[PDB]
Amino acid sequence: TCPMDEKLLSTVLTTSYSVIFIVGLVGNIIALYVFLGIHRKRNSIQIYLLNVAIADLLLIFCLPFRIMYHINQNKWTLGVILCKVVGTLFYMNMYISIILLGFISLDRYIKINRSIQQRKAITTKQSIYVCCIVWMLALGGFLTMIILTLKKGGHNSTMCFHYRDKHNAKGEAIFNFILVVMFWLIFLLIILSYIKIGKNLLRISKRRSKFPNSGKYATTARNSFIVLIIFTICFVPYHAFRFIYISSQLNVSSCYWKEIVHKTNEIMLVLSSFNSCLDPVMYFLMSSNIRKIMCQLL
Amino acid sequence: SAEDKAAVERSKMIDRNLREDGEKAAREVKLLLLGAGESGKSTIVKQMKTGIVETHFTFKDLHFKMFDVGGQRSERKKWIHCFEGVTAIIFCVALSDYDLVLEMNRMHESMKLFDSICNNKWFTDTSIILFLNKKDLFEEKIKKSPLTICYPEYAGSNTYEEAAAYIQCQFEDLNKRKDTKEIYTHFTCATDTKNVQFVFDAVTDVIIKNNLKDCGLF
Amino acid sequence: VQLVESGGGLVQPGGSRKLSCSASGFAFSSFGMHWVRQAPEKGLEWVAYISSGSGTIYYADTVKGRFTISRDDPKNTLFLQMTSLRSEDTAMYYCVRSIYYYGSSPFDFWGQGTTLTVSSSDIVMTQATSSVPVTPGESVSISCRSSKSLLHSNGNTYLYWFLQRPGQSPQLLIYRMSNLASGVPDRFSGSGSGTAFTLTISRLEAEDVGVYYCMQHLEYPLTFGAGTKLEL
Amino acid sequence: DQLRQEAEQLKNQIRDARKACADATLSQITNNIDPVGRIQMRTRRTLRGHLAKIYAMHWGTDSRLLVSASQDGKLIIWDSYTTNKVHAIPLRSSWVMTCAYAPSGNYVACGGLDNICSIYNLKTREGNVRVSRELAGHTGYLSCCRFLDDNQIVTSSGDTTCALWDIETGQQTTTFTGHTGDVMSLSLAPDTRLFVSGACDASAKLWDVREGMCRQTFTGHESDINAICFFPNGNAFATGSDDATCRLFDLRADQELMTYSHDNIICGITSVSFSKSGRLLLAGYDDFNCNVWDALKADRAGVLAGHDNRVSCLGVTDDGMAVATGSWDSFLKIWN
Amino acid sequence: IAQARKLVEQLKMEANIDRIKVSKAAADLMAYCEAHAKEDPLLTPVPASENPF
Ligand SMILES: CCCCCCCC/C=C\CCCCCCCC(=O)OC[C@@H](COCC)OP(=O)(O)OC[C@H](N)C(=O)O
Repeated sequence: TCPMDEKLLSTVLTTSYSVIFIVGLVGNIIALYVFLGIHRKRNSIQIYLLNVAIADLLLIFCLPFRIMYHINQNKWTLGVILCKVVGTLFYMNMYISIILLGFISLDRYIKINRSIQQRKAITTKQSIYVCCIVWMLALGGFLTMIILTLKKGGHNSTMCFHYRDKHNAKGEAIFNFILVVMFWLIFLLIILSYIKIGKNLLRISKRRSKFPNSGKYATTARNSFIVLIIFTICFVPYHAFRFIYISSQLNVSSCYWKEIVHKTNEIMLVLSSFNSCLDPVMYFLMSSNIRKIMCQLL
Repeated sequence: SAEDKAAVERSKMIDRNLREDGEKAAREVKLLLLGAGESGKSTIVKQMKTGIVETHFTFKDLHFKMFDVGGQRSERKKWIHCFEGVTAIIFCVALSDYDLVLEMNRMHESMKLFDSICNNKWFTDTSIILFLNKKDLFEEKIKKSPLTICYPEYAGSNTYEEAAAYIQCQFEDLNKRKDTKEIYTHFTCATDTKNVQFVFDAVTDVIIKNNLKDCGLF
Repeated sequence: VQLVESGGGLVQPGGSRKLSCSASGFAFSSFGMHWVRQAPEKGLEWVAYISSGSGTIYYADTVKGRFTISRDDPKNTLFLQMTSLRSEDTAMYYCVRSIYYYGSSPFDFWGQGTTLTVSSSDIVMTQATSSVPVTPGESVSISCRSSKSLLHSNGNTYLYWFLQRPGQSPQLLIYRMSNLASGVPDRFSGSGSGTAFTLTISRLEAEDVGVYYCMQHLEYPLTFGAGTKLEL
Repeated sequence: DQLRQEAEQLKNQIRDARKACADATLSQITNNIDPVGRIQMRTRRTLRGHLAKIYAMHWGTDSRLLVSASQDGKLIIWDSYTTNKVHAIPLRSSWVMTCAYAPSGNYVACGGLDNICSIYNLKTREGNVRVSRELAGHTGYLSCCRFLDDNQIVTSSGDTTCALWDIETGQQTTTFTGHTGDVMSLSLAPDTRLFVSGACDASAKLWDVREGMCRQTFTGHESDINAICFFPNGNAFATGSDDATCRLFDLRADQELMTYSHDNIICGITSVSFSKSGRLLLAGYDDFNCNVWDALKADRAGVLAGHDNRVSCLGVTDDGMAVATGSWDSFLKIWN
Repeated sequence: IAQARKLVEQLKMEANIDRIKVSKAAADLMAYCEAHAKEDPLLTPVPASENPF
């Protein structure tokens, strides 16, 4: 081991996550309330956004367990079981949210750009099927890794979340590279969708065949870009460096190189988990009905 | 239980038939035609081509049902809710009856009826396509009849453009739910076949607005 | 209503034929269709069933895997395809309609059928006799018994009574116990319990003679009775 | 003027005579009997398949079959015991606001704003449901078709008049006139000799099916009456209007017996139906729900909690087993 | 001279009616509800053995 100073980073990592905790908890609880409480009827987008609130809600729940390690002594007092649970439950919410956000971007493409009249609101049927498929398959990956590590793996210790190389179990390291590349494919879908949505509503406002309320098209044109950009800043940095991070797990290296590689990764997750608390705010601000209610009550 | 199983299978087949019929009915536009009777709605229904009348027409690969219910001769309060959910309300107002009377002139009656329909409880998210009739007759009539006859607070020349703009603004001002829906005013033409085009543009705008509202982006 | 069959004739054994049933006079697409057969002076024996829209398909135990049941709803025509034919397939084939909902008569109309000749678990119902002489104006009682209790938990017992006059196709008389068919005289009545079933006729006339059959639905396959012939 | 004075004075003496002969209120006698307490009802079955607002329903005579009319131009016959779609009838006009089921179960007549009451024959040799006859002659929107037998049906219409028809011939046999407002509902007596109808003129009138004279009239509502039905014995009836009041009248007392209103209720009543025993009056209200009143204590003993939209129609079976409810949310719920 | 003759004739016909008092009429409904109380499945819950829903 090469344990240099990590006291100052521990404070900022603990504080940043707790800021996400307080924002995310109030963010999802209000968001969860406004998808089942006031919205008796649910559309596919209202279904997909519902699960993102649920999926991310667990991630804020994972925050108090994570911060306990950093702030007390940078040592894990609990058992290896809870360390491997929270450390793997946290990543499930990250990648369930990403795959669900790609599903929101997909329908918004087929509901706006190519849709002629409507889709009869029969997409909510397979919306639940898709969300259930994604949830169950995600749990399949969650339980699979956690048992091939807790039992098959032989290296355990008294610290959690630390930089531990993957030479002992190459399956996780190969799985991460498999898991990273599918994110970029999803990210390509999201950037392809919202760019085309913005471009299509750009030309609609350009024609201006009809004078009344043509200014909403320009607003919705920008909003298609606003939500794309926030997804791009909070997720592209992390998955761009994961290629080098994975490569560092499958080769010999000096400890100084390992530290800065470990040093960045904890900061990158601050950005990656920053989306999960900001996404409820997105729907609060973007939606006309929700924006009015929040503004008029405040 | 074999008979019960066959009954359940027949029920499932019936249900798929209703689902397909609902799919068919969900991709068609519903317009409710309204007016004061003498507002030249007959010219409108002719240009698109007892009890309640349906007019069916396909334009630009879009199927339109228009419901003319002006001949009901009953209180609107008891049957208006049956149209809660139409794509649009096509309102028609004649511009010739600013001075003509049916007591009071017909234009004020049309304004009252438009205010009643627009501010109706059941029509909150339903948009209005407004038509103004008798363009040439109204232009010719004001040459000898000042607009002060109808409106005493008006201040403008007896020209077609100023009077038309004033009438359009007066109809607009009666709307008080300006943030949810809007009034889409148009002046009727004869040989351009543009009333159908304006209706198509307005209903397309309404459809896209509903899609954007559903998607949450708007 | 008119069901007309075609495709019968004389066929060498091991050959192939196709039986067609042309429907004209009712909503064919909403009626399930049965193929039933009657051997020369032996009795009725169910062959096949195809539901509305070909959603459900059922075959008899003695033939499953040798025949093909087909439907052409656009043309209101019913098909039955035959691959292998023994000497036991020699029979008159009847094309029957059947509609299933709460209160329907699911064997209302029987086709005239066509003859097919070839060169040379299950619930069982039995009728006691095979020849009963009687004079018109005398009440006549017929009965048959089954192995299982056809009285379902629903409350209704699935028993069917058909009449076949000499030289004619069967006519549906009773479809549970006491619900008379449409176009049947009131004089017929039926009752029973569980396994024992009786049909009574008051003031019989000369046109009421023929062979009576009792059948159960309750389950597939469908089995008939032996068939009791009245004489005059 | 002379006719106005005569009408006003006649109203004066009949009002005075009816008021002076009032002995005591219904509560004044029935307060002694014990109440019913809390009635728990739960949705045993829920019916799906309509894709628009459900405007009317009617129970079958066997207490197992149903009929439902909805804004999408569909007429469905439900097997309420097993929630199976027995029949689906595509209506010619999609603007239906009432319809009913024949007491013999052979026919269903269903119409609406198109001023036509179409008759449908369910038991056809063809296998499907064909239109029997279209009854024309009403100049206003229709309401409360009600079969008397297989060949005569009484209907109300928005042209201030009700009519008795003859389905064999198709001509309006008898005309019932006198309403000074759109008649919204009518209920047949159990004996099929009399019936009552409530109109938008805030009045209810009792009519004779054979002579067609105005036998009796009832006042007390402030707004248009939208719902009405008979007491099970044929000697009383309850009306419901938009002023959030249900009232029970007696045909022989000729005056209101009891009011069924509370301060919490602000919206009117949409449907009214009675229990078999004549003690439990169910009333489907405009807001979202139905209230189950004690028809003798005027106390709401239970509420049907479903129907996320306005409830439009009620129905209580002949055997009194259950209560089917239909609402603008396109869902039928059976409560038992 | 005959615009409202039918209305006043109906009102006069509405007068000569056999008025039966409320105390004689409320008791009728009370008796009807007492006599048929036992047979209503809604006034008193029915056992699920014979309940078809
Ligand atoms: C169509 C196919 C879809 C497949 C994906 C479905 C959704 C996701 C489901 C399954 C992935 C499970 C593995 C994901 C693991 C990613 C991160 C990772 O490798 O974490 C490893 C754990 C330790 O695991 C036991 C050795 O790291 P932590 O200890 O939590 O953190 C270490 C460090 N702080 C860091 O994260 O770098």
